Amino acid sequence: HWGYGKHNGPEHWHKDFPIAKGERQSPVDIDTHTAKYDPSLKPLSVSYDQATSLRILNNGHAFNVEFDDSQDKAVLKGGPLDGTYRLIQFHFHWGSLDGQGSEHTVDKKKYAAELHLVHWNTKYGDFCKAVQQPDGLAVLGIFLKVGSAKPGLQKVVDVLDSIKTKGKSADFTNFDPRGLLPESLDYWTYPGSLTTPPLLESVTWIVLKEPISVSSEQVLKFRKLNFNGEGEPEELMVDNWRPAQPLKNRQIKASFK
Ligand SMILES: Nc1ccc(/N=N/c2ccc(S(N)(=O)=O)cc2)cc1
Ligand SMILES: [Zn+2]
Repeated sequence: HWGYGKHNGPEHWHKDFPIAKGERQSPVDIDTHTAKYDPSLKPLSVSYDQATSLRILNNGHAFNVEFDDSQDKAVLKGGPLDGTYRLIQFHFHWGSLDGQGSEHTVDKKKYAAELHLVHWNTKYGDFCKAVQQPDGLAVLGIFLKVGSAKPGLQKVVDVLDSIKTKGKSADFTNFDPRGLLPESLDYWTYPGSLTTPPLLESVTWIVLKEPISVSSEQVLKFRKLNFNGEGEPEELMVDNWRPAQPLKNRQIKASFK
């Protein structure tokens, strides 16, 4: 029953998920002047050449593009990470207006949307075990600004009509997530959590400094999705983002000088 409305939104989540008020919750504001360059960080390696997309699903909170994670086909390594993290899915969070929609903020700036590429640590064997571990997941976060169109997003945009309502899925094979990345892999990193219930404190966040540009027409099509199921009253899928949470006893590290 959790969601993003007045009556089931982020201010209510703590009543069923008490970890909502925990010590390593996400997202956070990234204060760029306070974040410190870390020389101990190794080079970040995004290896998506053999990625195998399968399906796209409207789950009632966002849409997920799902991948075959039964082998090391699309992996994230290096940076703050020990070992190999396998891509399982990506999704977005976005706003009702271009001035909001991101989960992380940068010096309090909100972007129009945020892309999350979700990976699990292969030392734990599957996602279900990994999500219960403090180093179980790595989420690569990428900001979206409204400007020129992102060509590699268009195949996602054009399938959204077929998954308008909660519980609808469609085939989504042969999609290359490399087309969603910016040029630079400069990043900030900190230990955090899932940004939706169950809000588990199992995520190493890696947030790219360079946003990608998407067109107004592209984000407008995100906003035509529905939170509701088929034949229920229409509630547009907009503002599916959690606001920034207290940083508490954490340091945000930068990969770049
Ligand atoms: N049992 C269970 C149910 C739902 C789960 N959700 N996984 C999610 C995966 C990634 C995100 S996020 N927004 O990338 O932090 C948030 C949730 C995880 C485990
Ligand atoms: Zn997310």
